Amino acid sequence: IIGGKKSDITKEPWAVGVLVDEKPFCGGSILTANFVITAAQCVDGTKPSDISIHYGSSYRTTKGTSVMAKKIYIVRYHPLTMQNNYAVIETEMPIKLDDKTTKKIELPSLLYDPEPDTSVLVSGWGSTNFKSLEYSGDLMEANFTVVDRKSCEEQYKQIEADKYIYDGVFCAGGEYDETYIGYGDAGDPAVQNGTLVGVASYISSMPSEFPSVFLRVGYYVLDIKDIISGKVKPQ
Ligand SMILES: [Zn+2]
Ligand SMILES: [Zn+2]
Ligand SMILES: [Zn+2]
Ligand SMILES: [Zn+2]
Ligand SMILES: [Zn+2]
Ligand SMILES: [Zn+2]
Ligand SMILES: [Zn+2]
Ligand SMILES: [Zn+2]
Repeated sequence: IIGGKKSDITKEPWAVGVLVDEKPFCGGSILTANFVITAAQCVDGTKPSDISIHYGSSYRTTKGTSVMAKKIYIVRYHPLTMQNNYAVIETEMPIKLDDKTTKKIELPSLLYDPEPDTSVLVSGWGSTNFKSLEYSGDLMEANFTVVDRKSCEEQYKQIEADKYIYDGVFCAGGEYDETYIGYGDAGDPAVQNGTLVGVASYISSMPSEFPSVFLRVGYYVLDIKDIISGKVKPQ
């Protein structure tokens, strides 16, 4: 996270690390003791045994508990437009919730759409400046100001990138806050009123000065609940 500050896992006990064998780090969020949600770009086409979930720690890779993935659920991820950029990971063993450092985050109401000028709380271990691709050892947090979807699309259209902006995402941060999703921050939870309203995307082709992009969880709540009910085949 660029332009945030050092946090603590007790401030965002839903946040987890998603370690992917020989691939980029991502963040994630606890939905239930058995399910974690992250970005699709993190785990698309990756075997579950190559994926670890790191929970209950402020640190990126150490001092918590690690649990292997069992199944990966992807629902029509389109890497070209980054449409439907979410994945649900089922753990091999249950996550030990403790209402201190490890807690589930509630899903939002159907089609929830954060209002422009409101703020979402985002937390993760991605890069903390735009020159470095190195991850943060410490959990960082920031409030990202929500940018109107149309206005964000118009901005992205300037560099012909408007294809990344659609109803299934919302935009937050950017020049107004000087606050951005960094490399490694894909999958980071975005929280509003004690519910998970967004899941961070990372668009490698995008420079700074544009708002960051977040999966609109509301748009996909039926899909998330279908996955959790066992009504969706794993990858
Ligand atoms: Zn589709
Ligand atoms: Zn499609
Ligand atoms: Zn449009
Ligand atoms: Zn539109
Ligand atoms: Zn639209
Ligand atoms: Zn600037
Ligand atoms: Zn759907
Ligand atoms: Zn869908």
